[PDB]
Amino acid sequence: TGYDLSASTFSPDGRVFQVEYAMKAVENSSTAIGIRCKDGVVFGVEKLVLSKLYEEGSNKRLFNVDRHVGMAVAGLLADARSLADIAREEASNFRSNFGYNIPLKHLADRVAMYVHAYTLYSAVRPFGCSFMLGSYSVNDGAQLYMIDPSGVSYGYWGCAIGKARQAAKTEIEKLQMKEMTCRDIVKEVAKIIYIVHDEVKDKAFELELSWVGELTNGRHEIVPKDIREEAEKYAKESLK
Amino acid sequence: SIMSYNGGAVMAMKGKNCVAIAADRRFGIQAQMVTTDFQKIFPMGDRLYIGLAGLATDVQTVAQRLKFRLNLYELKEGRQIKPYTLMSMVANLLYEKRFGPYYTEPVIAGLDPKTFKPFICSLDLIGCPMVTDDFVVSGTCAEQMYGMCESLWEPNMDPDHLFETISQAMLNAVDRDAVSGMGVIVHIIEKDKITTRTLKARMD
Amino acid sequence: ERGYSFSLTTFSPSGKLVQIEYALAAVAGGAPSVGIKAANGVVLATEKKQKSILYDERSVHKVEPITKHIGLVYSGMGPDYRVLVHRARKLAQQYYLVYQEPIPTAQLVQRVASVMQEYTQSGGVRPFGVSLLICGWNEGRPYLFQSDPSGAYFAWKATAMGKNYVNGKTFLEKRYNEDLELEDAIHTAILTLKESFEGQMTEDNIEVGICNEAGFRRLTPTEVKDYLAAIA
Amino acid sequence: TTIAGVVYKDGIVLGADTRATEGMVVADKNCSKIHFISPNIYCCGAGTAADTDMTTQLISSNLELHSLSTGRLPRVVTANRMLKQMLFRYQGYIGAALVLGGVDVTGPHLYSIYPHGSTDKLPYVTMGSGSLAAMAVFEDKFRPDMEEEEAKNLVSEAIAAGIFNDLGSGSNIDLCVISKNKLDFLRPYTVPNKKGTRLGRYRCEKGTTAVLTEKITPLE
Amino acid sequence: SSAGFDRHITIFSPEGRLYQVEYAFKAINQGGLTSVAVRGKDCAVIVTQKKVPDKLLDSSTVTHLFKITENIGCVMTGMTADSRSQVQRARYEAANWKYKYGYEIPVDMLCKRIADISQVYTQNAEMRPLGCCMILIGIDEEQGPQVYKCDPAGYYCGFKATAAGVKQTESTSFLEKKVKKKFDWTFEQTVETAITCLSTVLSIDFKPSEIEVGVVTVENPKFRILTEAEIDAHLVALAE
Amino acid sequence: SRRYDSRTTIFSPEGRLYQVEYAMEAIGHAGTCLGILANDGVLLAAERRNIHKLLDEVFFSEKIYKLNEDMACSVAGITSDANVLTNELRLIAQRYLLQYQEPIPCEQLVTALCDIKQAYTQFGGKRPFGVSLLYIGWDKHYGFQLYQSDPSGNYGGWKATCIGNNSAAAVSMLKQDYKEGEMTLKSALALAIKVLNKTMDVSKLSAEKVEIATLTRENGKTVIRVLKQKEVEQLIKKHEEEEAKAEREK
Repeated sequence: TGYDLSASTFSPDGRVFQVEYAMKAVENSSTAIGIRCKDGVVFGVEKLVLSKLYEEGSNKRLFNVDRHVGMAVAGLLADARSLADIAREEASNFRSNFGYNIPLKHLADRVAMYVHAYTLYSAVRPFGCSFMLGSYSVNDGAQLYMIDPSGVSYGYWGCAIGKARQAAKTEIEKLQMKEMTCRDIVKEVAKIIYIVHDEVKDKAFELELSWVGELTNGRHEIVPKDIREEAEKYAKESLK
Repeated sequence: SIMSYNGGAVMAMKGKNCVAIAADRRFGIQAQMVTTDFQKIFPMGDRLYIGLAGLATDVQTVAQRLKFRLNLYELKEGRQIKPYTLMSMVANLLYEKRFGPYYTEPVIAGLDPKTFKPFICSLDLIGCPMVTDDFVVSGTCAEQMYGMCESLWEPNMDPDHLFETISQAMLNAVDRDAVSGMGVIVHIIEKDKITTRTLKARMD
Repeated sequence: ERGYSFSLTTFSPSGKLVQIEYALAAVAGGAPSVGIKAANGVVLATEKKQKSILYDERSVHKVEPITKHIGLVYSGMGPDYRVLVHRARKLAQQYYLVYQEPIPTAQLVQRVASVMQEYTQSGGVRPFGVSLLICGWNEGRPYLFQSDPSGAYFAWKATAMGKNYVNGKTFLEKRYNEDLELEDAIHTAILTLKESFEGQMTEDNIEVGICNEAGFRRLTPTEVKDYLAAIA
Repeated sequence: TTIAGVVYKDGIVLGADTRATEGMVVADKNCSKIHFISPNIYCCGAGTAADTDMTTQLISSNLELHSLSTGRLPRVVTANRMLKQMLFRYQGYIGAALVLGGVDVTGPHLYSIYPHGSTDKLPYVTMGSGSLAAMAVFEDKFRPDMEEEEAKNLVSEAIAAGIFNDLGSGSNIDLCVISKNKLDFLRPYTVPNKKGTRLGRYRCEKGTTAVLTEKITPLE
Repeated sequence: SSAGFDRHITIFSPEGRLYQVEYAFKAINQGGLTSVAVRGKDCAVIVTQKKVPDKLLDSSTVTHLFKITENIGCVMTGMTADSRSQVQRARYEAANWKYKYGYEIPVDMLCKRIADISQVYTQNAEMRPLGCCMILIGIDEEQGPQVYKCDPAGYYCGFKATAAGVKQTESTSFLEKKVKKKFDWTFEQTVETAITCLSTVLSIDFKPSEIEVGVVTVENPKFRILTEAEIDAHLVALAE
Repeated sequence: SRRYDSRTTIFSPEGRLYQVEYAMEAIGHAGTCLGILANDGVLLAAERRNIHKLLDEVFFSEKIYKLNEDMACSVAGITSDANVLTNELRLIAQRYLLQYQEPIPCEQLVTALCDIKQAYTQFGGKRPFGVSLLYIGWDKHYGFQLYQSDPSGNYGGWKATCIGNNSAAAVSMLKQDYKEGEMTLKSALALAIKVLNKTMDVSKLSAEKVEIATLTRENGKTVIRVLKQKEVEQLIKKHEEEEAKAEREK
């Protein structure tokens, strides 16, 4: 106390509490995980139905930055739509100036510097968001990135954001990841969401799945969700 | 031309230990004189003058802008200004108006503020300095003034014959000019005193 | 920024400026230095201690030239020194672009302190924590000036800043006199530097620059090791 | 105006005349068209006289600022980069024909700079009004890796060719020798032309001029 | 003591101190990392470990060795987000030297540009002073290799062999006993001391995967990051 | 953002100012100056606050700042706060000359500075000037003039004045020993040596501790005179002679 007000003052042991406070504000949100196979990236977001609260299909946290780049946001919601507007704007200037598609390594770096810029001044606050970045390219492969509210950005083969983070990543490493095709992984990601989040906290939940990869010709789109319906059928085989 | 709108002539000449400067007196508009007392030589400190010729607007304008910067220089420092320092000051002031230029051609004459060493120079309308050792001229009737000083100037001259040489140089060159005339004033300065004379010229 | 622009330095109820007094405390805890003007040139001497045996000595410099006849040292904090050096480097050029003539030593101290005084009155910044010593043999007679973070400036025959600056003040009052030579001035400048230094004094413990009428010159560690014979 | 330069086996020799004209009237019999930039780099100017003077002082101010910051010796490619970038920005309204030469760690370097921004690295260049006369001397009598006294013979021959063939040129010949250590600057090198003696005594004594009003002001 | 707002913004204490910058020196130490630089007769060696706590976390996106230009590499300590934003400042002003001045920037002139920028963070009082540290290497013509260090206070000086991170007081106490006893420095003489200084401070005797080695030599002036095979060659070389 | 502001603009709860009164008490310490005219000519008295024997004194000019060919000033307060004001007021007097080609009258030059000094007190929260200073000058309308300046932007016309807190007792002497137009320029000078004898607590009035600068009217020159250190000493020995002469009655 006394040092935790601004984002421009250091603590007398060497850190900044305003960044520390906004990190666990992301922790209070629901679980969004991500994983990549050898020829694609699979997204999965648990979404909570409160009582009715919306027409189903509202405010989906799987955004769409570029034709080959996708989001998976968690934490606060309104600032996540702001970062989506920054990332769509950044990929357009790369297209206009340099004439080809944005690499995911640069797109992570340009956004993370912008997230970093709101951690230095007393006039603005740090963001309360954290998200994922998935892409695919035949000259590059499948890449999966991860950005905290502080601005640290690097890669993963799999990651998880939300309340269930450490409890949700214990079973991610139990899988094989190299030899898998992503269509097998689509029904895999369904059970990790379905194992965690017992209905004691919230009775109603709902699953989204986004999916970019070699089968989707590099373009990013949602899964055929009502089609083929093997998410929920194969997930509810975890009864014992 | 724009330089030939009002006309004029300024001549300076270096002597042995003294320096002399002279100009005409006529103020006119292209055929029609107005008066015979238009000042073109302005004192900048002691034993150091400056002469201006060309468009009479920029004559009265630059002589006040230069006086503006000069009094600030002699109050920030305790000393007076050196003649090389003034030449760099005027060349700065003309080059600032690089594309909207002042239509004037300055002539600086003066002595050392430490010794009796004289100094003469003249500048372009955009500010190229040019130092010599014998004479500098400026104005509309330039070519008549070169014909005098190339045929009358001698290296080591007492202040008497220096006065007689610059007098015959002006009275023969300006009377050949049409738009310049109506009297010639001559300043001859030295280490100990300043002498100012007015000559008897043709008033036609 | 936003446009706050408010000065954080105001008057005391006693009628003093507190932050300027606190900035002078950081100057007094600086490295010791001395400067002596003796009748043909000015001798500046500083006290450069590397904290370890791993540091390089030919990298960081203390006696710093401004023109070919103007040198400048300090006693205060390191990084704030390099700001107003580069400010004074550029400021000497606009005199030379206008007047085509090397700038007098009194003319910088008018202008460098005007940068430094306005910087305290300005909004949202602290003052500097560096005092200076400026030397130069302009127009025969050499000069020796001293500025401070309060914006003021003086003119000393011989003075000292840094640690034990009052002890070397009494030392220079007794040892120095009206006139000397350049070589005698270096001998007593090391003698007041040996007053407050550590045990060993080598070519890297001290660093000395001089002015002549031939121009400003910085001494190499060879001759400083050579002048170290008959030490202090 | 005729300026020229060449690179011999150890350094660079520059040269020019000292005539500055005005219209068709000789305004200056002894001008100075070789300028200081650094202790190893000089520059010769041509074209508008005030545009060459005010440009060559700004770059020499910047390189003094640059080299005193680095604590080292400047490079000729640094001065080339400043001039081609400054003159291109002013779109050729500043008419300044330049010859840039100096000796670096990398050795001697010679450049020619046109008032729009085009630059050329050449072993020998000529600029100015009488540059065509000096270029014919260069191509007829060039050989690589000359000595110093052979090169000083060549430039003073080429500048003299522009003296006796071009109307805008013709005065005393300047030279400069820039080498790895030696710096030589020769404000007279060869006087090709004199002035004839005055035959008639033209002096009338003191009192042959009518004076209307005198005025005396003493000083201190 | 506290007086006015000395504990909060960049103003002077009554003692003459200012606390926010000396709060920033122990802002490096939360990284949990130690970097070592050693300059020899014709070579300069950076060596720094890394910690990879997760199998899901990648391998290529961790390395702090950052190639600034073709002849200048660097290593970063302190917190990650402030370290990376420091790098694109260095990448940008290295390129401006080529455009303004033609020739290649020296390694010493770059640390003047960085420390004068980091001055203004301290110098102005409405901006956060970027608690990360900077270490450069490089080859100069007629000067040999160099090693420099920039600081969040904004001061630089050359070195012969100097570590950074957490364990300066143990490593520099090791190197002072190591350097001054008349050691002739070949290529592998610098490399073997660069591992074994870190291997005695941390007391690990590591696998060849944790550390990274950047090198530059006056036979190949390009900055070069070693491979784990040739890292293993030098590692068993000191294993007699 | 908002808690760091100092609020040097709000009035006092008494209904007066609060920051200017703190500034005006700094003028009374660190400096003591005065000036006296009653006839043709005007003087200025200075005092060396720092008189240490290792200074150069190579400026050959001091607190008397010749700001014009007809005017100068004597300043007391924060030292380099004056150097902003002296360079500014020098240029106001010079841009007047560019506009009219006629020298600046001494009245409206003072009004130009006092509008600048007020402008920091009106708005902004900028720290005000801790500077009071004097004025001497000749004009075409009233001749020799004196003016006092304030940090508040207030001024006034005077004929005998005061700056320092030690010179508050000099006002009691200046009410006792002043005349109405009898300023022979030895009576005005011996009065000024008499004032600084009693007020300045440095005994015997050493010639290096004080300074006197006068302005006399020439034919058209307005000679500004900074008198040297030799004739200070004979003026001190003149005043010491008059003290030994006047004590004979006791």
